[PDB]
Amino acid sequence: AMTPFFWMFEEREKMFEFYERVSGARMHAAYIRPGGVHQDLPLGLLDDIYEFS
Amino acid sequence: ASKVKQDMPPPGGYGPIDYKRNLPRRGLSGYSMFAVGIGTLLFGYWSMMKWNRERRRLQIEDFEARIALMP
Repeated sequence: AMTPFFWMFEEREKMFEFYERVSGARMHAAYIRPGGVHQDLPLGLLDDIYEFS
Repeated sequence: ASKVKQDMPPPGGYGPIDYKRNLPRRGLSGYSMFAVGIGTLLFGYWSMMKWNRERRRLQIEDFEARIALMP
């Protein structure tokens, strides 16, 4: 098919932007730790997640 | 002095988020599609009938001209 690959990898890039904003890394974030999470969400992250979803 | 300030949802929450599958049905019955196909076929048949009869008459005219010229 090969067309939906691009169509949905655009959305995958947006979710990678979410990953990078929350941890500074696009894929291997290492955000979830055995005590919780490393850092709190930036002040404008929830609004952008709502806009994407 | 300053109060707690961190990433929180706005008061009243967020707006609704659509998630249900939405594949609309555009709309034309199978009977209608078959009827349209048959109608265009019949119209083409009639047009070609008229044109082919005219072509037969034109060919007869050309043959008559040739026959007149032959001797």
